[PDB]
Amino acid sequence: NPLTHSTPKNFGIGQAVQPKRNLSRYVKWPEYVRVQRQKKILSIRLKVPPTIAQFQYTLDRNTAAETFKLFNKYRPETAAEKKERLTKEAAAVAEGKSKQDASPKPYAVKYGLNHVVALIENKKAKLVLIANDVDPIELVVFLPALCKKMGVPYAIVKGKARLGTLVNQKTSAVAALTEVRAEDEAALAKLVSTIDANFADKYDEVKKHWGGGILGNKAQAKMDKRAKNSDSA
Amino acid sequence: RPRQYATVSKTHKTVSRAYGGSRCANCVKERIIRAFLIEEQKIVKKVVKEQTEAAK
Amino acid sequence: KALKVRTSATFRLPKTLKLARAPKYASKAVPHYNRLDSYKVIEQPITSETAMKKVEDGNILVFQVSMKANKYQIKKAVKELYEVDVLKVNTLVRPNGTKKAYVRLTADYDALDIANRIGYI
Amino acid sequence: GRVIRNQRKGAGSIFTSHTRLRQGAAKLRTLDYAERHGYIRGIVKQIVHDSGRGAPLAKVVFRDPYKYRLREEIFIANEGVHTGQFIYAGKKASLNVGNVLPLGSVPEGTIVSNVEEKPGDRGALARASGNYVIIIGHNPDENKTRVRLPSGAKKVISSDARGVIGVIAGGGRVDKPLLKAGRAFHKYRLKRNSWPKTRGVAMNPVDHPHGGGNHQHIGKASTISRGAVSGQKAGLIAARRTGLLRGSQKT
RNA sequence: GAUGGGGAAGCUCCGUUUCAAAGGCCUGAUUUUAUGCAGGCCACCAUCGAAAGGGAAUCCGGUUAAGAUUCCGGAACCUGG
RNA sequence: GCUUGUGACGGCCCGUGAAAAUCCACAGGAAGGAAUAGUUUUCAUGCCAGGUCGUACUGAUAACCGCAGCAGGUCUCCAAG
RNA sequence: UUUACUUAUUCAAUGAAGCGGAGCUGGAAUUCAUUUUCCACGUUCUAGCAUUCAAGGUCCCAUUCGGGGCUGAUCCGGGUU
Repeated sequence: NPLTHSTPKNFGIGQAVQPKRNLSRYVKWPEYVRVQRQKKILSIRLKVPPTIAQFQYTLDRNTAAETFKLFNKYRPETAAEKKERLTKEAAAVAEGKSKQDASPKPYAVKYGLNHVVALIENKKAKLVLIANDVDPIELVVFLPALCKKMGVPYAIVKGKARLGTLVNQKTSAVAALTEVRAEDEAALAKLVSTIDANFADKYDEVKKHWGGGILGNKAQAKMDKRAKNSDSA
Repeated sequence: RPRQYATVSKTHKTVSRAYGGSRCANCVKERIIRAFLIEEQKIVKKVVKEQTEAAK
Repeated sequence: KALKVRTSATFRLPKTLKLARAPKYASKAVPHYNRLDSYKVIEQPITSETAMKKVEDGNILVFQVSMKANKYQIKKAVKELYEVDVLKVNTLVRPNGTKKAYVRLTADYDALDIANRIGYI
Repeated sequence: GRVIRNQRKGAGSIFTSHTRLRQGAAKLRTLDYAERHGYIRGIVKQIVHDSGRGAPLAKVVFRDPYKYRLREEIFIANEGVHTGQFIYAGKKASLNVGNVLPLGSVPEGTIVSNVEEKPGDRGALARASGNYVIIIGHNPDENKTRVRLPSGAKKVISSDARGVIGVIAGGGRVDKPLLKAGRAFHKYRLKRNSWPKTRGVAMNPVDHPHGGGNHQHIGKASTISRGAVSGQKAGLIAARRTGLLRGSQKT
């Protein structure tokens, strides 16, 4: 009790060599870190065209899981099960003599940008899931455009890695259904209606809206000072 | 010679006093004097300036 | 959530797990035999008149050794071949591009009775 | 012809600088954080001669504000600075010779030397012996400072540029005639090899524009244009007038 | 004079700390034990470049046809372990 | 007295007359420690090893360079009455 | 012709350390209810010293030999300036 004293040091300008702090702001990251950080900085200081800014607007958290409970039931068949059906299907050929019609219709989530574009052109789609994270954006900029002109409802949803595991891949960049079991139209119908009010119905407004253009904290604060100073009268 | 200060015992390379083998006898005395007077002057400035602010 | 605390203004390369090599097969499938043997370090003696005078006088053995040898190999080789102890080794590359060794035995051994044991005297 | 002596200087083969005994890069202290809001006290350890220049240099020692370290600075000594002095470097540092203060935070009419002309250069104009700067007038908004250079030039630089108050030591170094060729030999043994100088008129036409002819003469005008090329620019570059300086500066 | 890079059709030129994630030492922990794992410290920075610069330490006597501060006898010192 | 080393000074400079490896010291208090016993290898003594290449000779009115055994050229140390 | 912005491009600095905004305490202001500010908000007789995740306060642990969290040292924005 009495042997311990109280030092407290004075960390100001001239004494008390400074304490260790968090200089995470003051770290010179590798060039690859800076280029990707300034990749999105530069993309929001520029006037992004109006055919884009359809993206950066995504199905919300509440309706993400509900949209993804339906797609997750109809997961495309894995390799292990596919090995099981074929040896069963071949066996059914041996004595059942069925014309490769042993198993019923497959129900799985469709995908593939060359596949889905054909499905959209043939009116064989009723809900399209689209990832917003395509590094080449030109692969999808027409996908919201095809869906409206044909009349298909689409949902630009966050994440390829999450559209990937739905397909048992790493990325899919697209996902859809074209024919569903008789017990899921009740879930599908109202799910389609929700995305209409977000992506389909609002499309003819977003066709004329630009994005980005936002400034940095030090520059947004500057106009705040400039406007309020000039606001005095 | 500088390399030969490795094979020589410790009593040949330093003197007993603080800062022994490095500083002068009178220079060590000088910083002994200087340290005391202004570590006592600081606690004089410390009490003097707290009196001026306390009056106001 | 909150990030990790980084007290430095620098960021360095993290230490990764560096595995070893044992790829699939040997580099040469036969390790080489001993290149510099005890029989290759020492070729032959010098029996010149100057060299022979050294033998009886200074308990020194004069040998013609490999150009690739050093004094550790010469000391070990003399011990193996002749069962004698070397006190010191002196080397000189002769003006004909060959190495000569002055091998001095301990007082336990006499080079006179060893030189004729080899067969030169 | 042949390329001429002022053309051969840019190859930098034998016309480099002699830098074996030059002490270091005599710069100012860095503007990290402890001067822009406060100050930091420093000590002068020794003032030494610099080979190549005629102004002494000071060894100013500061404590590291971020490590248990004693980082030392190489300043150009102000006339009046002495070993053992205390040096204050900051924004609120007093107006005393030896202190390092910004131009925007010193009163008009101040004598300052070793003055940056962009904040953070660690040293710029008024470096030579007996040279200084004076502040003429501040422009507080869009912060600027109006100062006069040793050449007599008025230059506006950022208000937060720095400078040591006072004048460089060693003034009047040139009032003494060298009296001797070999005295100029030692002045330029440690500066550079720009001495001695054969005249260009005492040359051969292959070696110089001015060479040749039965008498030693220029032949054409020695006043040369700006647009002249390397090889033609020997003489009085870009001269507006010439002759003998009659009148004032008329600037 | 490499490197990271930047030019140059190109043989090659610039440039030596430069718009590099650039490197390694002490002590622990287990004594299935290799060093994974406890940790902290370090920010300079390839290398080559002087038998007259800098630099750890050997002296005397004797000895050969021809070698010796190197052999022999004696007497030392230095570095590393 | 000659030659050479060394010391304390003086004159001189708009000339003020290298760099690193390496070696030591100091400040600081991490840790480790004592009683039937601990600690220091900056004290002394005692043990082992010290690799590679060079080393002969001339060094010049004959061994180098000058077509050569050339009145030329070629850096330096010691210096008796 | 003048003029405005920052992310492109151009220039300079540091091991990219204290940038921007706001907030806790106020020397000097008229508040005409309820606060608007320049900004104040650890160092200047003196050639000493300032380093060990910082001592202190506090909450836990499984006591120990000590260990950890917060604060001491305002928060937010990741724009190095």
